[PDB]
Amino acid sequence: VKQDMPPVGGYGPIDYKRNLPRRGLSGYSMFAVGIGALLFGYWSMMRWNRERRRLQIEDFEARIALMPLL
Amino acid sequence: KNFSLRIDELEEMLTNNRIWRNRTVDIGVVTAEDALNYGFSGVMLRGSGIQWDL
Repeated sequence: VKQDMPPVGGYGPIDYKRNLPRRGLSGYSMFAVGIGALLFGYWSMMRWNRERRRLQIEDFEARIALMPLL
Repeated sequence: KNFSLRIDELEEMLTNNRIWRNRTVDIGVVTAEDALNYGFSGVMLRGSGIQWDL
């Protein structure tokens, strides 16, 4: 006879339990990365703001030199 | 064989989500006496700690 039957060795194991990976860095790592990015941005903004102040002083002194003719 | 991965995907997408959690922390709380006296059956009873399954 022929009928719907599982095979001679049966069917294989089937996973039925939860599997969460558990991934990412430790919280100290992202805190250190954020703090380092903050410090780098602070340093770059400091340098560029000082340069901008120097350029503004230069432009203002050019204006002061140009004033009497106007 | 391939459905348990979908179950794990759904359980990652909803169970650990904070927005999904904060909608259901202490909403619709029921007690065992009011579970049995109101004719509840199934998951509701198993929601309240009552150990019963047909």
